[PDB]
Amino acid sequence: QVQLQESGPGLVKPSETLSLTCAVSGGSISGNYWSWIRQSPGKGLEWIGHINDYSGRTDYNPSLKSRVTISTDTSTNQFFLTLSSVSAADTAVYYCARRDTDFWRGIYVFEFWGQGVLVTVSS
Amino acid sequence: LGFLGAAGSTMGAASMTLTVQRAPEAQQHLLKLTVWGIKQLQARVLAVERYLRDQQLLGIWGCSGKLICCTNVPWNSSWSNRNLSEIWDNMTWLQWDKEISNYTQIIYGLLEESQNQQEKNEQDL
Amino acid sequence: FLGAAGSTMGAASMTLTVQARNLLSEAQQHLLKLTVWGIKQLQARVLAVERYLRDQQLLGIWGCSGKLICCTNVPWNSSWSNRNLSEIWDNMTWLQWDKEISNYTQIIYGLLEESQNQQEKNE
Amino acid sequence: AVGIGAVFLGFLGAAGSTMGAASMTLTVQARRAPEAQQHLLKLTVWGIKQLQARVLAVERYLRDQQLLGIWGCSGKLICCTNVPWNSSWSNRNLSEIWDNMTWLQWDKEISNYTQIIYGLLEESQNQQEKNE
Amino acid sequence: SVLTQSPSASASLGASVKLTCTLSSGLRSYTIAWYQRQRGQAPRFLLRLDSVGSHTKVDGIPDRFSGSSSGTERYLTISNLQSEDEADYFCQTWTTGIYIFGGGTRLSVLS
Amino acid sequence: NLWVTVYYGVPVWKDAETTLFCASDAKAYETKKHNVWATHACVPTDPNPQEIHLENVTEEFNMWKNNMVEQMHTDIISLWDQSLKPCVKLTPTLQCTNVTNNITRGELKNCSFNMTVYSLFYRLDVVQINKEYRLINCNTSAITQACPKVSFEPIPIHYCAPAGFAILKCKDKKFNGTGPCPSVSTVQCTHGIKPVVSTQLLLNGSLAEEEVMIRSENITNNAKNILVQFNTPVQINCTRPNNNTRKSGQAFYATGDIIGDIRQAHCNVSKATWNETLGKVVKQLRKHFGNNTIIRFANSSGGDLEVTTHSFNCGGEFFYCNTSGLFNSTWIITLPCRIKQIINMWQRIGQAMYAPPIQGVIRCVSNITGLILTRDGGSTNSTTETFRPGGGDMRDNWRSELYKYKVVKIEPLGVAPTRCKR
Amino acid sequence: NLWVTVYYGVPVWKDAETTLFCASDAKAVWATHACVPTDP
Amino acid sequence: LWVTVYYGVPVWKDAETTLFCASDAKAYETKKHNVWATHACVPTDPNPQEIHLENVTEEFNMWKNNMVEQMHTDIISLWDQSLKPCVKLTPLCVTLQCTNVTNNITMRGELKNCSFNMTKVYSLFYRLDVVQINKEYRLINCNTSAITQACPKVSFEPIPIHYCAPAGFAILKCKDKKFNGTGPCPSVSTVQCTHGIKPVVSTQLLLNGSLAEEEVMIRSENITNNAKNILVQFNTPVQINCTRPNNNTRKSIRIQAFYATGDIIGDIRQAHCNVSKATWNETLGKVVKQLRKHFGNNTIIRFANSSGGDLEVTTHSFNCGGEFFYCNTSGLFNSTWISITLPCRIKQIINMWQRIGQAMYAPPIQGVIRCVSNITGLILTRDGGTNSTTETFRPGGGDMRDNWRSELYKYKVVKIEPLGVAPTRCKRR
Ligand SMILES: *[C@@H]1O[C@H](CO)[C@@H](O[C@@H]2O[C@H](CO)[C@@H](O[C@@H]3O[C@H](CO[C@H]4O[C@H](CO)[C@@H](O)[C@H](O)[C@@H]4O)[C@@H](O)[C@H](O[C@H]4O[C@H](CO)[C@@H](O)[C@H](O)[C@@H]4O)[C@@H]3O)[C@H](O)[C@H]2NC(C)=O)[C@H](O)[C@H]1NC(C)=O
Ligand SMILES: *[C@@H]1O[C@H](CO)[C@@H](O[C@@H]2O[C@H](CO)[C@@H](O[C@@H]3O[C@H](CO)[C@@H](O)[C@H](O[C@H]4O[C@H](CO)[C@@H](O)[C@H](O)[C@@H]4O)[C@@H]3O)[C@H](O)[C@H]2NC(C)=O)[C@H](O)[C@H]1NC(C)=O
Ligand SMILES: *[C@@H]1O[C@H](CO)[C@@H](O[C@@H]2O[C@H](CO)[C@@H](O[C@@H]3O[C@H](CO)[C@@H](O)[C@H](O[C@H]4O[C@H](CO)[C@@H](O)[C@H](O)[C@@H]4O)[C@@H]3O)[C@H](O)[C@H]2NC(C)=O)[C@H](O)[C@H]1NC(C)=O
Ligand SMILES: *[C@@H]1O[C@H](CO)[C@@H](O[C@@H]2O[C@H](CO)[C@@H](O[C@@H]3O[C@H](CO[C@H]4O[C@H](CO)[C@@H](O)[C@H](O)[C@@H]4O)[C@@H](O)[C@H](O)[C@@H]3O)[C@H](O)[C@H]2NC(C)=O)[C@H](O)[C@H]1NC(C)=O
Ligand SMILES: *[C@@H]1O[C@H](CO)[C@@H](O[C@@H]2O[C@H](CO)[C@@H](O[C@@H]3O[C@H](CO)[C@@H](O)[C@H](O)[C@@H]3O)[C@H](O)[C@H]2NC(C)=O)[C@H](O)[C@H]1NC(C)=O
Ligand SMILES: *[C@@H]1O[C@H](CO)[C@@H](O[C@@H]2O[C@H](CO)[C@@H](O)[C@H](O)[C@H]2NC(C)=O)[C@H](O)[C@H]1NC(C)=O
Ligand SMILES: *[C@@H]1O[C@H](CO)[C@@H](O[C@@H]2O[C@H](CO)[C@@H](O)[C@H](O)[C@H]2NC(C)=O)[C@H](O)[C@H]1NC(C)=O
Ligand SMILES: *[C@@H]1O[C@H](CO)[C@@H](O[C@@H]2O[C@H](CO)[C@@H](O)[C@H](O)[C@H]2NC(C)=O)[C@H](O)[C@H]1NC(C)=O
Ligand SMILES: *[C@@H]1O[C@H](CO)[C@@H](O[C@@H]2O[C@H](CO)[C@@H](O)[C@H](O)[C@H]2NC(C)=O)[C@H](O)[C@H]1NC(C)=O
Ligand SMILES: *[C@@H]1O[C@H](CO)[C@@H](O)[C@H](O)[C@H]1NC(C)=O
Ligand SMILES: *[C@@H]1O[C@H](CO)[C@@H](O)[C@H](O)[C@H]1NC(C)=O
Ligand SMILES: *[C@@H]1O[C@H](CO)[C@@H](O)[C@H](O)[C@H]1NC(C)=O
Ligand SMILES: *[C@@H]1O[C@H](CO)[C@@H](O)[C@H](O)[C@H]1NC(C)=O
Repeated sequence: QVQLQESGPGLVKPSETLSLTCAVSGGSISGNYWSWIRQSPGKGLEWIGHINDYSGRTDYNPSLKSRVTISTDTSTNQFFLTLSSVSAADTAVYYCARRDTDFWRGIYVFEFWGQGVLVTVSS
Repeated sequence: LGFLGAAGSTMGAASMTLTVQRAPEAQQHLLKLTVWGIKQLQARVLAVERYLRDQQLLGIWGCSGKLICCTNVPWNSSWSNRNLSEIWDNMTWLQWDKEISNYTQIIYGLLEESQNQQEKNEQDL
Repeated sequence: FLGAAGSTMGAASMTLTVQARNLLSEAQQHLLKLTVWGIKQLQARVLAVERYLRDQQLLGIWGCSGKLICCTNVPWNSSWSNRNLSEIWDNMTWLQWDKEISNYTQIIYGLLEESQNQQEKNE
Repeated sequence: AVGIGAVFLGFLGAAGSTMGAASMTLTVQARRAPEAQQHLLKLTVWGIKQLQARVLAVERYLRDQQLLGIWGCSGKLICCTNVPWNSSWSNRNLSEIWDNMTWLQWDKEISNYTQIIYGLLEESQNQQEKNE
Repeated sequence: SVLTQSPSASASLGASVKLTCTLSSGLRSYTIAWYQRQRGQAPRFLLRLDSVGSHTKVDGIPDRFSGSSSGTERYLTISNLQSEDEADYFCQTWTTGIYIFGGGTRLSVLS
Repeated sequence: NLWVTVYYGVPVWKDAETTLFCASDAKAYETKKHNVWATHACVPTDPNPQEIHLENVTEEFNMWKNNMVEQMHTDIISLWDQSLKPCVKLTPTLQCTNVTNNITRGELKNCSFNMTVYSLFYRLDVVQINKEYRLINCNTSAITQACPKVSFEPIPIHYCAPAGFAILKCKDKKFNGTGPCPSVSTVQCTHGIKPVVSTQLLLNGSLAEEEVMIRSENITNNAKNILVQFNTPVQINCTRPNNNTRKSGQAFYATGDIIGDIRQAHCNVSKATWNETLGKVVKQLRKHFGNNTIIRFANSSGGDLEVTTHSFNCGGEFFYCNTSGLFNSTWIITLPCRIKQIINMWQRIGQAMYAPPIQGVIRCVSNITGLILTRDGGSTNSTTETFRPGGGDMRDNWRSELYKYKVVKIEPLGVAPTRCKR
Repeated sequence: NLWVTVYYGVPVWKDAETTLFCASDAKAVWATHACVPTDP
Repeated sequence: LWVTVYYGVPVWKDAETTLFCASDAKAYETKKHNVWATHACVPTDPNPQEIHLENVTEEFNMWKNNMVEQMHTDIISLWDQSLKPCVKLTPLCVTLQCTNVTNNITMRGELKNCSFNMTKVYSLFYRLDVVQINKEYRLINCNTSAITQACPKVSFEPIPIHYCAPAGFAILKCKDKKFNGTGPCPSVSTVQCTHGIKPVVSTQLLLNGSLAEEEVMIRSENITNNAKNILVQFNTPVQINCTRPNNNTRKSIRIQAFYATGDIIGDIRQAHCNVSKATWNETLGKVVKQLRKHFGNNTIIRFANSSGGDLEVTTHSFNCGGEFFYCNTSGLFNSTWISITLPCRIKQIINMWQRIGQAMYAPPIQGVIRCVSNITGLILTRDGGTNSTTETFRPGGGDMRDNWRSELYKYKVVKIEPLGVAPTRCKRR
């Protein structure tokens, strides 16, 4: 059983980096893939990025490559998402999830999602 | 390094604590990582060498390994005689070493002589 | 290397020395590959040496100081799987013994340290 | 230049000396590059090499110390054992060996029997610890 | 390639509802997965679904959820709707290492 | 009354992870001169395996969730990117037309572009824009390219345990794939593990020694993949009947004029041997499922092209073989293949590794040892169970070779209640 | 009637001179080639 | 009595182990870039841990040594590694139409201007380098040899190289000035790193050699046996000044940028070396005095020039400024004893180390090439023998390990085993 619990600032002013920390309990010791996803209000959600828990190799959406950085912390079983230069349109509900390791006929799914944290960009 | 946390405490606390006691090649700024890895392995190898020399000293003082080793040369009066309670209860290890730093060579010499005499008169009978 | 790893307690106890001795065993980018390989190899050997030295230090805390077949003064409480001494010494392999003792190792280590310190201080 | 190899050369420090003199000497002896051009990376490679040389020295020293500890010696420089010296090994008396010959000639005369000496030492230590 | 699907749908309690997810022309034979997000609770993985309806299963979900496939359309069929079905269900796929998500069908039940 | 005594030669071990360091065989010195896939300056140490059989000991192996496969997958990706990195990135609209001489539908397109010229591309590496043709991932993924002087090819890469760790192995012939292994033995350095980098089939794999082996976490659950290992490998042979020049600051490489007839590599496989192997497979499957259930072998369900087809490396080129014919049966020789240049190899965004065109024919012989089978739904109770091939996550391909290994840390310190005091 | 005892492991330090090498951030202004990079 | 072990005891065991190179800090740091003789070797310590031993006599034997073979193998591998990155000359193997140049005559010029049709391009070669085919001419070894040319940037020059034994070993060094190199050595010091060794290729002569103190020394495994060579180490180095009086230009012909010799600026003359007559006579006097000491006063010492065999041993082969001269000593050793301008040529295709493998093509050197060198060691092959008549010492050599053995004559690699045991009157309680 894998449990994801996320936290971070709720209100963030425009034009800086937004840092969100997601801790995990009961995750596999290694070989895991932790993915950050966001859903803008009233619009279909989009994938942010994902980190390999062992290799340290990261990957991000092509349209958010520069502004997104994902780091891991094996010691505390956590991962940090840093969104540099957040705009007003980046307000969204953020989820930290784990993507599976089966690849069933050409899909990777996120079995375990986070509770979701709402980040709103305002003055 | 590593065991500096206990510093500044009482010798009782320090003694109790000491008794208890795949990276890929796609990482950005590779040269800094490899150079600081060189430095860290330098530190670790120097640590093991220092530990080996200290263990050789402990062995020549008749302690081999061990941490709290006991010996047979009496505590002379000139070596800053003080009441044991305030020696071992209030001050800290750094201050004690700064106080006894002038005498440590004589301490080591007397310790080695005492251990050699102990070996001689133990092998005698 | 492991030698008589699965053999009876007596043979392993008589053949400890094998495991004891076995435990202590340019062009720019090409140069960087060479130095990363060297880092990996040196880290491996240094960590092995440091683990061996830590085990030697643990032995030194007790009344062993490098001696293989040590002997202490801690009484054997019946709570740690009290059985016939000969039966324990001629039936179960080391692996099962350690698997069924791994729940009490810490208390044994603490008792050993306390007994050695008490013997040093009392005399 | 530094490390344990210097300790080994210090052991070599007096080879032709008297046996007793050699033992006493052993007891006594127990105690910003300029980097002009492309020298940083070569310095990194040389650092790798120097660390591996120092690690080789440390591992050889530790192997010797472990071999000494297998017998009843722990880590003492001079050590005393409890296995008898049969007259088959150099039946002539000990004054000549302990006063006249250097360690080299004794090693030349013992190298034929050093293995059985080591075996007897290890067996004697094992027996002494098992009996106790 | 966009996962076109109906923005909203609803049905009465105790009946069977059939949510739809239509793939693009370039994703004719692509297999998808269904995600359910109730109000506030974390999104829950439901089931994968391939070109011929061969769908996997996961623990902790009712057996009433079923999947079906018809060419470029994938249908999530729910039988015996309960009050807990108040949620948003969306279909997700993986063409390249980039995931593609649907718009989210806000599925509601009538009391 | 007994007394505690501590021993420091005990052979007890406990499972743990560790960064195993690669070590290719000696003969790689004759090949590594070409700066090939075959290792690098990253510890090409000469190995010498010395197996030591144990006795009366059973260890509980679990090839699933085994960290060593993740470690070696990371190592392979690192080696690949190390080989690719020094090469020149491409970073380039191309006007394309349908050109054919003796083909057959023509996938090849005569793309044209002006620089301060002409090339031939494939439909799988270009998309229509608005005729105007632009190669895929143009503005998103750094396409890059490979130096033609690398000539990547698989090599055995032994894994030698570090100084303090041991590598166990299951010498048992009929390895279940999980649970206790009564035939366990320590090994200093693993065998000639080869980077197959193949999809939906296993090329130059490891053969078994009894009936074709079936393995999976569940054979019951249809989510987890099913790994099949053969005994009588079936050969696959085909060429690249084509030749292309190399164009040229503007250090750009592409295709050139084609010499001879133009036709896709059909590739061949012996049919009787394939049928016999599939019969062995179904016989083994009936044991895990029942001696009466109907078994089927359809073709890949769909999705990315890397899972629909059978992708493999051959002589500096990559072939994507339609595998509908091979997996097509229902129980109670040729298969067309496409070729494309940009390779989203390990499903990673930003890497394409444009393969330079090959000159001449190759005719790589590759003989298959393993299958990756994913079941279908179980709605039809005991009626039928279809086994369409699939997968594509290379972790499975490498778990096909690391199922008989496990890294264990030696825990020499031990305690024992003897009869002796001090 | 007290007796000396050695306590290897005590956190005692002494001031002592040495030769600090360098640390920089710029690419090999100053000569900087004898200066190691700094990303620890 | 009983037995006691003594860890930390001076022990020696004659064992062979691989040694690692050590380049001097000033050898690479100062100016040398892209030269074979220096690579990623570990720089030596600022001052060696030279400790002088007393009352110790160790047996030395250079003719059974292992450092010479080790250093020869290291030089072979280093030379091959240096030659590997350069481009091969395989396409160059083709028929050539050659005519011999008559611009100037010194001793004919012997050069050949040859045209080759590399789709007519002219080049200049030497007579030894090219052989007529039956006028049509072809490279001496291009049919059955993987011919190769050296990289233009790299240069051939000796550079000091030290050998340091790894941890756990030592280098015993015989400091005795009067030491023929066999049997006991009265004064044995110990080192970690050896003195400067310069890898220099030469036959019948030792250039950049290490001068020997005291008098001239004569060394051999067996003076009596004819087959064994004889090393002669002078006490006073002899100057040699050798120069090729010609200047050439390099033409870059693509095959892979091949470099071909161009026409010579002005005059063309064969190369010449110069050695002072009086110093040569005095050194020969010392040498014959020592040889008579090893042979008796009544013995008659005679000399003669080379007896033939290949060309790299009859003459004196040596590289100067990147050009490989094969300079004759026909006249140096022509003198009968009782109780000079050297004319010479070049060969651009050379077979280093006497192997039938790859042969390296010497790149052209622009301008006049002149060099001064230290003739310090002679290699002599004793005449056959009939007895008690005379002795002849025509020069020989060619075996590069013999050249190495002169520099490494005073070292041995020893393994220290400080775990000796001894008997004494001591029993553990
Ligand atoms: C080492 O020292 C010896 C002397 O002890 C030299 O040997 C002499 O070498 C010269 C050449 O330098 C020889 O001269 C040659 O003689 C050949 C034979 O003809 C005559 O000489 C023999 C005796 O050797 C007589 O019996 C006979 O009647 C002749 O008088 C000729 O065939 C040679 O000609 C060829 O070479 C020359 C020069 O290149 C060409 O011009 C010719 O066209 C032709 O190709 C030549 O004339 C002399 O004979 C040698 N004598 C001895 C005793 O060997 C060695 O040269 C010297 N160096 C070496 C490396 O050994
Ligand atoms: C596995 O085996 C099955 C066996 O049926 C196989 O299914 C067949 O796939 C082919 C293509 O791979 C299908 O052929 C297509 O059929 C559609 C039906 O409408 C046609 O429209 C197609 O032509 C156009 O398709 C696009 C528009 O839809 C156009 O963009 C395109 O340019 C064409 O003009 C095409 O002919 C075939 O119909 C199915 N079979 C059935 C019964 O439907 C499947 O492909 C195999 N999988 C793999 C990976 O090989
Ligand atoms: C499974 O293993 C088999 C072998 O056990 C393997 O087949 C091998 O394939 C490689 C490449 O496809 C072959 O290597 C080439 O063979 C051709 C034909 O002989 C040669 O001309 C080639 O020489 C070229 O080598 C360089 C490659 O770039 C060039 O730069 C160079 O200029 C030469 O022109 C090259 O040797 C090999 O011969 C076969 N082996 C056999 C026995 O057929 C197969 O590919 C493997 N399957 C995989 C990896 O999926
Ligand atoms: C014994 O030591 C001698 C020390 O001088 C060696 O002489 C030298 O040999 C080296 C090659 O091993 C030469 O290096 C090349 O020489 C040519 C020509 O030399 C002239 O130009 C150089 C550079 O300006 C200059 O230093 C010389 O004085 C000459 O003016 C150059 O074109 C190359 O660039 C390169 O320097 C030394 O130059 C040469 N020095 C001289 C003049 O003696 C001698 O070779 C050694 N013995 C052997 C054969 O090992
Ligand atoms: C391999 O697949 C089997 C499929 O049966 C997994 O077994 C799982 O077992 C648990 C309890 O042992 C099941 O939970 C119970 O299921 C029944 C009906 O299936 C339900 O009525 C109960 O209320 C309860 O939920 C579970 O369903 C079942 N299947 C799963 C989890 O897919 C087994 O866990 C798999 N192997 C491993 C190693 O996990
Ligand atoms: C290994 O074999 C058996 C059945 O084929 C399974 O593992 C256990 O095996 C023991 C004895 O062989 C049985 O008593 C257990 O009941 C089995 N456990 C389970 C959960 O069935 C296991 O299915 C097989 N391994 C794999 C990977 O299929
Ligand atoms: C089937 O594939 C295996 C893959 O290893 C082939 O095995 C290799 O065969 C070559 C042929 O000489 C040997 O040099 C290798 O040593 C073999 N490797 C291993 C790991 O055994 C095999 O030859 C192929 N063909 C068959 C089995 O008929
Ligand atoms: C893979 O191969 C199968 C062959 O089984 C192809 O299926 C054929 O597709 C053509 C396309 O028009 C039809 O005309 C045939 O009737 C089909 N045959 C069968 C047996 O289904 C399939 O299209 C191929 N897919 C790819 C991507 O190449
Ligand atoms: C160098 O001179 C020494 C003198 O001791 C030679 O050593 C012995 O010489 C005598 C003759 O004087 C021989 O009978 C012995 O056999 C020699 N023993 C050794 C050490 O070999 C030594 O041989 C001479 N070496 C040479 C010939 O250079
Ligand atoms: C990249 O090209 C694709 C081609 O379809 C297009 O859809 C996309 O918008 C382009 N992106 C940019 C940033 O130009
Ligand atoms: C392949 O399978 C399809 C159905 O899955 C069938 O219609 C077709 O005939 C099969 N082809 C062959 C050659 O068996
Ligand atoms: C070489 O030159 C000489 C003149 O010294 C001439 O007689 C001879 O013919 C020339 N050789 C050739 C092959 O032309
Ligand atoms: C070579 O000979 C010259 C003669 O003047 C002498 O000065 C020099 O020291 C000798 N050796 C060297 C180092 O060149």
